[PDB]
Parts: sequence; structure tokens; C-alpha cells
Amino acid sequence: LALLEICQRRHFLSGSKQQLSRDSLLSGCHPGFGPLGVELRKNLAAEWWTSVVVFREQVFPVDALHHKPGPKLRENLLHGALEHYVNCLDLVNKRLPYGLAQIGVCFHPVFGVKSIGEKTEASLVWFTPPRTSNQWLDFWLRHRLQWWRKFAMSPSNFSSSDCQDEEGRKGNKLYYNFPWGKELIETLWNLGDHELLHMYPGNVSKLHGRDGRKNVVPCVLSVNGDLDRGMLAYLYDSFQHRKVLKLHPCLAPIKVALDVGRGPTLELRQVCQGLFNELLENGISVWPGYLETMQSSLEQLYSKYDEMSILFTVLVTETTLENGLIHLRSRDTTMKEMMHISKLKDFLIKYISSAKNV
Amino acid sequence: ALLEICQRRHFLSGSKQQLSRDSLLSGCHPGFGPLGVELRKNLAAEWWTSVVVFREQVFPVDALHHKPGGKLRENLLHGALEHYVNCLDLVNKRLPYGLAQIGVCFHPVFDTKSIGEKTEASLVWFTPPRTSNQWLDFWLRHRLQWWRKFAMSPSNFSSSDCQDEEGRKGNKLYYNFPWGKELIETLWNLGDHELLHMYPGNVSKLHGRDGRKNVVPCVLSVNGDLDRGMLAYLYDSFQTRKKNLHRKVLKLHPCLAPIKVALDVGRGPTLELRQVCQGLFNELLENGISVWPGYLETMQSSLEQLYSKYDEMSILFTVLVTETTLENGLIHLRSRDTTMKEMMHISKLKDFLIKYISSAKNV
Amino acid sequence: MLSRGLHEQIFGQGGEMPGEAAVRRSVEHLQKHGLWGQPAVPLPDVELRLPPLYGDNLDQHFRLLAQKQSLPYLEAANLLLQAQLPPKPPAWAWAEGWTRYGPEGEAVPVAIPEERALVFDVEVCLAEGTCPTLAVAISPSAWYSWCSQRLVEERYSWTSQLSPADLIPLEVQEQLVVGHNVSFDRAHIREQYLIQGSRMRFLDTMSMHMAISGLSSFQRSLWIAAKAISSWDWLDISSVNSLAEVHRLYVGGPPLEKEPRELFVKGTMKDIRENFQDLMQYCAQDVWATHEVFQQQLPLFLERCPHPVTLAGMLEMGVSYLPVNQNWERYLAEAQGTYEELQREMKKSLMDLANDACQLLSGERYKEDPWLWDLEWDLQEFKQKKAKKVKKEPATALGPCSEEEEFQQDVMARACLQKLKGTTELLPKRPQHLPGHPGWYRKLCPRLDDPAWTPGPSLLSLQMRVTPKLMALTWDGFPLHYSERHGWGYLNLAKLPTGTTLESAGVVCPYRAIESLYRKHCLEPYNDVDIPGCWFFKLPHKDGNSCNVGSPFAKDFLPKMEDGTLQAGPGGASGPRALEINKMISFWRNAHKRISSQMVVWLPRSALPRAVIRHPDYDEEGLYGAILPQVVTAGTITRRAVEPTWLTASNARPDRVGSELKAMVQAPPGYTLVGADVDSQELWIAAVLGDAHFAGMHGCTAFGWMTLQGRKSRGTDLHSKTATTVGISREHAKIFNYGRIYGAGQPFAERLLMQFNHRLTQQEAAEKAQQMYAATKGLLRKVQRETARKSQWKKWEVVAERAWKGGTESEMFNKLESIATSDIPRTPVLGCCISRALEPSAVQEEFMTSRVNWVVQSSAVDYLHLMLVAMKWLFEEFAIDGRFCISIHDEVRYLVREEDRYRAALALQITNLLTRCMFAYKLGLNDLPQSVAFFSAVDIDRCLRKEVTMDCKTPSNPTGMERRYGIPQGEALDIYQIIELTK
DNA sequence: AGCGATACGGCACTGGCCCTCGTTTT
DNA sequence: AAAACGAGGGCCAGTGCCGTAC
Ligand SMILES: Nc1nc(=O)n([C@H]2CS[C@H](COP(=O)(O)OP(=O)(O)OP(=O)(O)O)O2)cc1F
Ligand SMILES: [Mg+2]
Ligand SMILES: [Mg+2]
Repeated sequence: LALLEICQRRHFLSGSKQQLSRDSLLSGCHPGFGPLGVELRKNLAAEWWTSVVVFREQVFPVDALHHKPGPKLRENLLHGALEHYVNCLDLVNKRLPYGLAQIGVCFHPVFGVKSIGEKTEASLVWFTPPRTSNQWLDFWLRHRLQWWRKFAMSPSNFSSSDCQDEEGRKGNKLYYNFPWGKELIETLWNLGDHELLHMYPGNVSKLHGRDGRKNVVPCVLSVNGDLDRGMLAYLYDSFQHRKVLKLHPCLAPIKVALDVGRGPTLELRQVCQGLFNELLENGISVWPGYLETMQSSLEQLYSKYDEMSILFTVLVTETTLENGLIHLRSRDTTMKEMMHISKLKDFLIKYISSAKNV
Repeated sequence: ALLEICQRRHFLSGSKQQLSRDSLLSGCHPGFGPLGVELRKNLAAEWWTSVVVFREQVFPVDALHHKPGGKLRENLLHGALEHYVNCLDLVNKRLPYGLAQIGVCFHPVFDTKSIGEKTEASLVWFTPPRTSNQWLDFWLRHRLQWWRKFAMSPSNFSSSDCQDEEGRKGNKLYYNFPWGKELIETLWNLGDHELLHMYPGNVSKLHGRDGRKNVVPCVLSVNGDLDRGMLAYLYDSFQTRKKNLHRKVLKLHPCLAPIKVALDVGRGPTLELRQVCQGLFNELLENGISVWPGYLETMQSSLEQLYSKYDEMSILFTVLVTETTLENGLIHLRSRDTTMKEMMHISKLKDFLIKYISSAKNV
Repeated sequence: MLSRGLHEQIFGQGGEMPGEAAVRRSVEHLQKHGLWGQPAVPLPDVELRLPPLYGDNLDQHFRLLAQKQSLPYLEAANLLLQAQLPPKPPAWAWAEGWTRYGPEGEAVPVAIPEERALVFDVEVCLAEGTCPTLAVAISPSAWYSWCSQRLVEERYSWTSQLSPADLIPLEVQEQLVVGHNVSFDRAHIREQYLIQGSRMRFLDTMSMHMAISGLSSFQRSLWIAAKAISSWDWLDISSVNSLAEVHRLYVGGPPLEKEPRELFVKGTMKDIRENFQDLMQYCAQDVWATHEVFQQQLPLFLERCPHPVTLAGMLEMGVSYLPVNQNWERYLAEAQGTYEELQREMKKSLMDLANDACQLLSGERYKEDPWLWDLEWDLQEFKQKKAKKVKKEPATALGPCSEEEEFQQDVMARACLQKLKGTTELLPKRPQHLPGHPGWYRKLCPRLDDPAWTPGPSLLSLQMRVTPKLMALTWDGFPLHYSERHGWGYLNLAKLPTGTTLESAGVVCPYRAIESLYRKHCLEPYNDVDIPGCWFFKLPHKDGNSCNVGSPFAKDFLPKMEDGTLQAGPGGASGPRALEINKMISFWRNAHKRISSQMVVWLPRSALPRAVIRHPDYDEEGLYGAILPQVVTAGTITRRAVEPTWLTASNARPDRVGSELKAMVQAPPGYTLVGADVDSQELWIAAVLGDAHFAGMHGCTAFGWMTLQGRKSRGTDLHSKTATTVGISREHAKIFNYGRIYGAGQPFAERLLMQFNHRLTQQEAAEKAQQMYAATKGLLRKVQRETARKSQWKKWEVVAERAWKGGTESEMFNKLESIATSDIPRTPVLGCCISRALEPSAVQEEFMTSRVNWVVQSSAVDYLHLMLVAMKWLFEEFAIDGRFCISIHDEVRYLVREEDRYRAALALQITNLLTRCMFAYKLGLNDLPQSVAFFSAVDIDRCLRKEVTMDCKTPSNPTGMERRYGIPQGEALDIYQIIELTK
């Protein structure tokens, strides 16, 4: 709709005129991403790795090759995780059921002639005994659904579906309502040892791991989520005469922006540079609109910063050079407030840490 | 040339015996271990910090791995060059300005027929012709500076001034491996040739405001192999005459180190208020510091064994939780740099770790 | 042509003054000495039209010049002396700008205090300087008090604007400002920073005190000890340079009180305003005391320094000026970055060595370490007290699944944790340093509650005394030590006994690993104590040392580090590299404060010469500014310049970090600096003081002939002739010579020449004994040389002859001693007496060397003054724009412009010539030699430096950064006459 | 009478005054 | 329960060696 157009003028996506359709975006075919989309994706992936690093006991990060080891590119992100299985058996001391997570750029063919598309996906391969396989599969279902629910503006948009077949005993798929058509966001399968037993026969005496004085070849859980589709999901979840993207604070790429109000004076630039440094010193993404060069209107400025999903906008006028007072302006409430420049860092940090809840 | 056993024993690398210097330098290695990919993770993040975030006019670019028209990309410079106009629109034609990206690249290699992939962090710096050599010198000094820190011996990393076949000036960054120097990062001053070739029609959409006039941007480029860098720090970390007593430990810089602290259980056995260890665990990871869990264990062995096991993993501190700490509240601590027992409080330990990393990042 | 050297002069027709017996004695002296192999190489004689002389001699020329240059200022000072003081106001006005206090101390809002002259002392809050905050100034009419904009509470942004105090009056005579350390006040003047100007000059009371009744540093050290038989008679006639002391000296009034809180340097701006009235009052007391002191000093100075040349010379010497730009800030940033980097590397290596050496604590294996056993090696674990009870021991008191139903067990463990936390906090108290680590390691660590805490062991050094022993092997030996001096180094049988006993309890001393380390060293008390190297057992004593001081630590022994002995391990070339790192940052370590804090005021594009804006340089949004060097006009000895930063400013070495500091003074576009270095002054001065005492001509001495014989251009000076003996070129030979003239001590010349040439002691001693000929000879029991023809006699009464003393042969030290014996002023020529504390009247005086040095260095400083007044005289008389001066004792540089540079250099040559002729005339004759009449070198370029071609370290490429090139001069500048119409 | 001289600073080290806290006291 | 004495660390100035110039 009118969301794809404000992602072009605000650089969430790369420049296109024909391959800007919903179908081409759902496709791996690109026109990749604009800086905003890149940062959104990076924060999203950071939170993903965070939502799986807090998980007890231990999951080891790995990286797989992209091409065929014997001469070709990868479709799934499972094989590479399976190759490092026997090795990472040593590090866990073969003690308990354990997993391997990884985030990578996987490919898939897109259909004149036919081309190839890219999607950046995050996968987790969870090795667990057959008896406690299904239960852990449901566990991961819950934790993943909750994961998509945390940053969501609406939990009803995210859905979870059950299924099965002859190859997979029980599987679950995570869908996302658009609502121009509910789409696939993540797949959770319960593959047997066949996949693993196919690339190590044999003497298969290496594969079975200890399970309380018990030797047993572990059932394999295949977690596979898409972060591009997820990015688009949250983008459509944030779209709200007003045209403002209300992405989640922890997820939002740039979370604050500051300009000047008084005419182009070196001192204003000095103060703004100071605040720039102070804010970047405590890990806060800030957009420098004080460069500037003109600082035209304030309304189209706020419109620009709202279409960029900036949490707070800051204005450094000439009065700031006296009292230290500065013009704050929210996004979710758009309330024009004012406060001292020294207590800005603390307020922002506290606001970000307050959004930490599940 | 014997610390390889330490790379296999503790997975910073693959456990395959076929890991020759060629197999690693080419990018044809089977893959890095968890500690290895975490080490490379922190190194790359430390690139991203001291290149993209701190310096304005620098924005992240997402270049594809292939071409819409099989072989892949050999460098991520071009895909960045493709995004020039839009990223000119977001900066309001205020050059100098750069685009950085850390992407894996694929190099064709004839083994004396294969293809080797290696992760590279490239930054393309669009700068006016009036100030090309100055920015080249600047980025030379700052890249070399960024690589000379973290080092237990900065004397190894060197730089070489070289010229093009045409005349374009450029600089190469070397690390001194035990078998000789090796290229780890390349800096070049491309004279707006490629951009002109990319936009033959309207050269007007390429004009960037130097200040009082719009000029055609000269294209600077710095590509840093982070794999070879990761290996370089891995070698530098490891120890060399009349020492009288030797211990196996790799001294990685506390910032890029894979596992920060290591939490364990002592005296031993003690049940069952050991749930406090879980508390310290989640508290630690909540503040983003890597903590190795020493709970389920088969050893039950000498402390020197797991101390050497943690020093082979370059773990900074070893925090020990015993029952006397369950009584008062003063856990044990053993630093890697200087092996020594030291008593400390809990929240004091958390904040000591945070301050340790934060201040290590400084001077 | 003629008389072995003279030029075409119009400085007096007569003249000889032949002195035939005298020149016969001189020729006879120079034949037996003996030098009679003349090279006969006539320098190209110069014919030019000299500027108007005012007659009769040049003495009265310089006198009239110096008087007319200092007449308005003298009148102003006289207006300060006969001034009737209006009393201090009852209260100070708390208003921005100036406030005039006239009748009954009322408040009259004024922008500028229009007075002919006034005293001055500015105040500055150091807490957020260097911006002026308070000021008080009294005038012959009334009082004035100035306040800065720091009256309103704001969040300012200091980029050093034109906020400093305004004092100069506008045109569309005239000014004089006196004060204690007047240059610091001058640096806070709004209109002193402008490229042009200025009519206003300054008078320093401190410099004046130094000229009148000053004292040496050595005299200062024992003056303050007042809290060598007749060395205490001058204790009450002079004083240290403090304001309270100099007031208690010249006024002798009640002891003025000093601020007990030091609020301007100890406190903030907040606690200043709370005590505004009082601080103002303090400033008033200061300017009042300064006024009294000045009033008492001016006539005294005028009496002791009668020649107006010194007056005007001291007037222009105070108004120095250093133009700079953004490249200064760039210099600061880059140099500081370099410094922090090298320090990071060094400290990293050292703390790495310190860390891996901390491991041999367990168990007691440190006693075997030959380097690490003197120190602590402590093991603490404290402390706790009992509060829980009683009578029970607190020292001893594989299943697979997948559960998650206990979703809130995490916050349970969390609650357990936090509840366990806040109940131990009351068990200790004050967090001490890490006890687990040895003492030597605790000391080598920053405190935990320190705002600048860095991880691991910081505070490593270089130049400490723990770390050099921590690693270094020691001169073909193993241990190094310290007690009264460190490892012995640089700056007929003898035997000494040994011994070894035990008694308990001291620290264990190993001495086997020493022997074995010696074995490992030679694998590639006696004997081996002379030239080789070894360490005994215990004792401890010298047993074969040459230095009588010691050296902690070896920080300038690179040739004795890159030759084998000595070296370090572990290991390799880490030693020489560490020493390199030390040498590189040696300058910036002891100067970075003075350089980075060195303020500078930027002037906007409104208050600058538009004739510069017209010049093809803006430059690209570039800022242009300047800094006044802030120099004490006259400091001992003799009345030279004294400045914390720019006089001790390092030269251009490709090694040092902040070595570019000298070349950072970049002249504004359209302008260029033209300067010169006297080559040489002190040597030729000594020479003249010899030949003018011996005879009438200039070459009638053995020493005074070789001086004015060599040319530095494609030739060999006297310094260069002693440097090529060999010999070491060239500064070293200069130090050897000037060291010889002021006390050529045999062991000093020994260890010095041996330090500079690097050979063996015997041949060196031979060379010294060969060169000690110059000072030879000299004069019941006594030295066997007197006025009688033989010493041996029987009961011969002659106590009436033991009053004469003087060397013989080559040198002329007898005249330098002749001026050092007179109990009366001793002032040649001109011509100013100094210090009632060094005058042999009522002083032992036993300060001979200081007085000889005073003589010749005063000749150098009077030379300086003459150069100044001369340069100023033909700079205003003619159309030479840019009169601003920048001098360093010998060297002197003027800030001219690119179109008047050659005529300015010409003015320099003129100046030098006239001054030389002055020194010649003050002793006779007016005739002067050739290769000494004109400058050999005249630098003309954008920034100031030593040579015309300059390289550097930190910026690596000099011309790579926006610079130009220099030009040597010369003989080609002798084609542009002083008249405006040239070329 | 015997002699390096004029300065300007820095950092490393130290013995002593002063405040705080604990071990020891009605 | 309550008064007193000794151990620990910072602020202070002095002192010894070194860094530069001219
Ligand atoms: N050791 C020294 N003592 C001094 O008193 N001086 C100075 C005080 S002023 C006058 C200037 O000496 P310079 O350093 O410029 O040396 P110079 O001109 O006498 O000799 P040269 O021309 O520089 O070769 O003699 C120099 C020394 F090197
Ligand atoms: Mg000279
Ligand atoms: Mg000089």
C-alpha cells in the first residue's frame, strides 16, 4: 500500500521502481536493503541470538560454508550444523541434549529465464533423545511464539499451526497475518536420525550420545526462522493524516534524533556534537540532523523522523546555551516536552531498559 | 607452530588434521569452532564500533552475494558502489561519506579448481579529489592503529606504501606470522573510474557538494580480511627464553576474547542452594558478558587441570562459588593475566567485570 | 685591506691609536704561540649607502634612539611615580565591563579606562579557564575594576573569542601598563592579539627587581633555607621573586596576606561569586603593593641601568607575538594521539612482563629469582568479625529430562541471590586494594575507587626503579640494585676483602644463579672489575666505579645497548626498542601540559587585515589567531627572557614526538617571518674582551684570532675547527668550548669529552692535557709560581704581593676576572650593574663562575637589546610593515610580510653590523673585522624553525601538510636598499 | 684561592600530618 | 553498655634525576 513508498524515501529498502512489489519482496529477488532495514535486521538478529543465549544450558554458535564442499549453493541451514555435530560433542562432554544456532544468508531459486533469490535466516538445530523430543518441540514452539509476541504490536497477528506427515512425525509452523494473506515466518520440524544417519554411516558408534548412563542416537529438532519476512512483519505491524512507524524501542534502528533551532552558529554545533558523543558513549543510536544544513520546517521534520521510527526527537535551541534546557518530543504520544540536557542520557537509558519485559 | 592442538582441544577451530597454513590462508577451511566464531564475532563488532558508529557520515550497506545476470562476488566494494546515489540522497550530497559492510566473499582458487570463502570487512569512502591522499593517509593510520591495539606485541603489524600500475597510491597492511609477513587489509585510492563507468548517461546525479562547489567523488577503499585477522590475534596471543617455568596460555585482549568469565562450583559437593549459581549466570548474561557454566562436570580433578583448560580458552577470570560464600558472600576469583586467588563480593564482581571490559576498551 | 681586516666605514675618520710596542708584543706573542701562516682569503667587500647617522658617534645615535623610543613611556611612568593615591572603594561594583571609582569610590559604568598609564593584575578562574574573570587597576587619577561576562549563569562554550579585557583606546603617547609578571596580564588583553599594533607597551616589576637586586637559583635555594664564611651578608639585601617577598624588600611594609584557600586555582566559579567582594579586595591589595614596589624600583633601576638602550630593549622584549591557525589544534590532537599510542604499547609490554612474573609466588620459588627477591611478596586475607553463633562447624556445612513448568524458578534464584547480597555488605568496611596479589603488584596497580581506573597493573615506568630490575640483564652480569645510586655507569694494585655469614633473620640472598647467568652470558670482587663486568656477593660497596652520582635509570645509553653490553632478557631487541620508545616521548612527557594548556585567542574575519582576505587564502573556512608568548622581560642572569614553554621548546628532530612545536608558529597569508641567529656572540665577545684589553686591534690574542677567522659557509669556524680534531660536530664542541671558558674542570672535561667521542680514557686524557694549555698557567706553603723570579727564599717578608692572580698564555680569563674583582658596578659595555647580592662588596663573594658568566652573558643580552632598538629604529622610519618581535636570546625573528621580507633582512644585516661596531667602539677602536660584521644566516619563510629545510616526526610529511619552503641568506639580499623603491 | 652558566619543567620517591576504623575497655 | 589507642590511606611538601633550550 502506502507503506512501501515511505520505505523508499526513508531508505528501509534499496532503490527500485518495478521490483518494489509485495511479491518481489516476498521473493529473495532484490534490490537488497537500505541502511534502516540493515540496522533493523541487525537489532532483530541481536535480539534473536539473545533470546537463545539466555537458554539453559548451552547452545554453541557456528558458521557453515555457502557453496558445495565438493564443487551448489545452500538451500537449508541444517547440513552445516550437522557437520559440526561430532566435533561439538566434545565440548559439551557428550553430557546432555544440546543445540547449535546460526544466522546466515541462505538462497532459493526464483522463477523469460529464471533467477536466484536471497533470504537471511536464523536456524537452530536441537539434538535431543527421542523420548523427550516432542515435548521439547512444543517447548520451542511456545518460546518462539512468545519471542515473536514480545516485540509485536499485536499478538493476534502472529499465529501457530500444527501439522505432520510420514517423514516428520510432528511439526509446527509459525505464520504471520498481514492481512493481505497470512505468510510463513518460521518452521519447527522434528526430523528423525535418518538425516544424521545418512551422512555418517558408519560406524554410527560416534553418533549416540549419553543420556543418563544410556547410549542413544538423538532425534533432531529443526528450527528455521526468516528475519527478512520478520522485518517486513514488524514493519507492517508498526504502520499507523498521520504516517508514523511505531517499531519497538529495543528493535527500532535509530531511536533518537537531534537538530538545532537557532540560526547556523558554531556553538550550537558544539553542543550537539557533545550530546552526540555522550549518547553514543552509552550505546544509543542517534541521527545527526544538526549538520544540517537548513533545518526547514519542524512539521515535515517530525514527519520524516516519524516515518523513520525515531523514538524521541531533540531540539537544541539558543536557550539551551543558557539554562541547558532542551526540547524533547515523543513518537508514541507526540508530546512536546522540555528537559535538562544532563538528564537526557539517563532518561533514554531508563526508557529502553523499561521496555525489557515479557 | 604447535598451538594447533590447543585449537582443536578447545574449539576455536575445526578438529580436522587437514588445516595447513594454505588451507587457512585461502579460506578453504572446514569452519571455525564456537569459540572461534565468537572470537571473530567480537573482532568484527570491534571493527563495527571503531569504524561505523563513532564516525558520522558512515552508514551500513547491504550488498547482495551474486549478480541477477556460476561464480559469485569477489569483493563487496562493487555492491556498495551500486548504492551510491541513494546513500547520497540520505546524506544530502555532503561528502566525504562512507559505506561499510562486513560480508563473506568467495575467491576462486586453483589448488596446485576449488573455491575458498573468507569473511571480509570493507569500507568504501567517497571523498573529494582535493582531499583524497589525506583521507588515504588518515585511514591508513587509523586502521593500522585499530589493528596494533589488542596486541601483546604491536611490533608485528606493519604497513607498506605501494603504487598502482597506473599511478594510483595505495597501502597494504601486514601481520608478521612465524613464517613471514602476510596481507590482512588493503587500502586503495580509486580515481573515480568505476563510478563513471557505472553511470555513463547523467554524470549530474554523481556530483557531491565538496563545500562551495559540487565535484566528482574520488573513491577510497579499505578491505580487511577478518579471518586472517582472527588467526593473527590467535597467534599473537600465544607465547621466550630463560623463563625457567612455562605455562600454556593464550593472552587474547579482554575485549575480543570469546569467553569472558567462567563460573564453577566448589566444595563440593554442596546441595542444594546452588541455584544461586543460576542467578549469577543470568545476571551476568543480562549484562552481556560471556560466562562459561561449570555445573555438570566429570571432573572431579585437580584445579590446575581446569585452570589450564580455561587459560587455553583465554578466559579472563575464573569465579568460584563455594559454601563459605553461601555463608557470608565473598566468592573466589582467579585472573588469567596474573594467576592469583582473590576474594570479592557478588554485585561487586558483576560491576568489576563490566568496568574491566569498559576500561580495557580505553587506554 | 687593511690591517688584516676592515671594511669601508663612515664611523669615524680617526682612528689609530697605533700602539707600536703593543702590536710588537702581540705579533711576538702570536709568533711564539704561534700563528703566522695566514690563509690570506679576503671576503667580498660591500659598498652601500648607509642610513642617516645622527652623530657624533654611534653611542649617541643608539642613545638618542633608545631615549626617543622610551620617552612617552618614561613620562607615563613618571605620572605613576608622582601619583597621589585615591583610597580604595567601600564596596566593589558587581557589573560587567569597567567601573570607574573616583570621588568617594562611586560606581561609574565605563567601557574603557582612558589613562596614560596604570598598574594591572588580572584574575582568572583556573577551574574553567583560561578566560579572565576579575581585574583591578589603579591610575594616577582614580581606581578601576573590571568584571567579565561570568556574572550570568550560563552553559557557555569557550573557543577563546575576543572576550579578554579591553584596554587600548581607539584613534578614529599613548599607553603604558606596569604590573607584577606583566606578560600574563598582557596575554589577557583584547587588542594585543591583533596582527597590527601596538602603541601600548608593558613594564614588568619582577624583571625590574631581577635587574636591580636579583639572585641566582643557587642563591634562591638557600635564601628560603633561612627558616661560606661571609656568604650570609647578602641575605637581607635581596629576595626571591615572589610578590610578598619583593614588597617586603622594596617597601618593607607589613606582610601582605595571600589567599588561604587559593580559590582561583583550588575552587570553582561557584565559590568565587560567594566571596566576590573579598577576592576583589585581594586583587586590590596586589595592585597596590605592585604600585608601591614599582614606585620604589623605577628610580633604582634608572640608576643601576643608566643606558636607555636597556630600557627600550626591555620595552620591546615584552611585546612578543606568535601567529597561529587550526593547524595548532591539529598538532595538539595528533601529537597527543601519538603519545598515548606509544605509551599504550610500552605500558602494555611492561605490564605483560609484570603479569607473567607474578606467577612465581607459589611456592616460594621467588627466592631463586636473581631480580625478584628484595620486594614484598605479601599474602593478605583480611578481615572479618564474629556475629553469628554458636558451637557448630560452618566449613563443611546424572539424571536426564526436560522441565519448564517452573517458569518462575528463575526469579526465585534471583531473589535468593539479591537477598544473599545485601546481608554481607555490613561485614567489611572500606574496600582495600587487592590483598591476594603481592605487595609490589598492589603498588603497581591503581586504586579500585579511583575515577581513572585502568585494568590490570598500570602506572608502569620507565622511568621507575622496580621495572628496570624486573627484566634487564646488567652489564655482562645479572643483578642490578639501588641504595645511594643504581647500577654504576656513566655520570699500583687495589684490593678489597670479602665475607659470608648467617645470623637470622633477614631476606634470603641467592648468588648462584648469578654465577650461572654469567656462565650463560659468556657461552657465546676480583678480578674483572676494571673494564669487564661482574657482581660480587653481598657487602655492598663501589669496588670499581667511575660516576660519582649514579643513574636511575639507564635512559640514554642506546650506544651501550645496541652494542651488546648491556642488553635485556626476555628478550632480544625489546630492550633497544623500549629505550627508543622512551627517547621518543621524553620531550612530550615533560611538556604536554604546557603545550596543550598553552592558550590562544582566535580573531574573527571582522577584526583582521582585509589585505590578508584579499590574498588568495581564507583558507577554506579556516580560523586564524595568535598567542602572546607570555615572557618575563628580564630574569637572572643576565636580565634574559624567561618563559616556561617556548624557551625550552624542543627543536626539529625526526625522533621526538612534539618536535614540531617550534615550527607550528605559522605566519598569516601575505605575511612571512624574517629572522637571524648570531653566529656566534659569546665567543667573539670573550675574544674582544681579550684583545681590547691586550691591545688596540682585534686580533692581538691567541684566542681572539681563531674566533674571527673561520666561516661557517663551506668552511670551518672555531667550533668547527675544534670539532674536527676529532672531535665531534658540532653542538658538542660548542658545549666543550663554552664549558671551558667558564671553568674547564679536568674531570668534567674528561667525562664530557669521553661521553661525546666514545673511546678509551688514556688517549682522551692525553687530548685533554693537550687542550688544557689554553688556561695555563696561573698564579709558607703555596703554588710554586709567584711575582718573584723564584719561590725558594729564607724568611722573606712579602705578604704585600699575594694579591695578584691571573692565568697566562693563550686565553684572556684575566679580564673576565678583572670585571669579577671590582667592588664597583662592573658593567661593560654597556653597561648595567646587577644584584646587590653578587656584588663582592659585603659578599665573600665566592661566586666567581656565576660572575664571569654574568659578564659575557650580559654582553649577550645588551647585544640583544641593541639589536632590538636598532631593528625598531629603521622599521618605523621606513615603510616596513610588521614590527612584531619574537626572540630567543641569540636568535631573533620578526613577523614581516611577503613583499617587504628582503628589505627586512637587509635591516637585520644593518642591525647586526651596527651592533658589532658598537661593541667594537665601546673598547676601541671603531674599526672591526670582516668575517663577523654581517649575518651569515637569515631565515625567511612562513613558519619559524632552525634550518631552511625542515622534516618532522608526527606529521611525517612537512610540506605534505600545508607548508612552503625556506630560503638561506645570504649575499643576494645585499642588492635591495633600505629605500622603498627596489627591484 | 675552585668551579659550567643562565633558566624552564616533569615524574619517582618519602616521611609526616590527618582522618577513619577496628582492636581493645566502664 | 562507653572512653581510648593504634593501623591504614590520602594530601601535603621536599628531594633526587632527568628532559629541553640558549
Ligand atoms: N652552554 C652554553 N652557554 C651559554 O651561555 N650559551 C649562550 C648564551 S647566549 C649565547 C647564545 O649561544 P648559542 O647557543 O646561540 O651558540 P653560539 O651562537 O655562541 O655559537 P653558534 O653560532 O651557535 O655556533 O651563548 C650557549 C651555550 F650553548
Ligand atoms: Mg649562534
Ligand atoms: Mg642561540
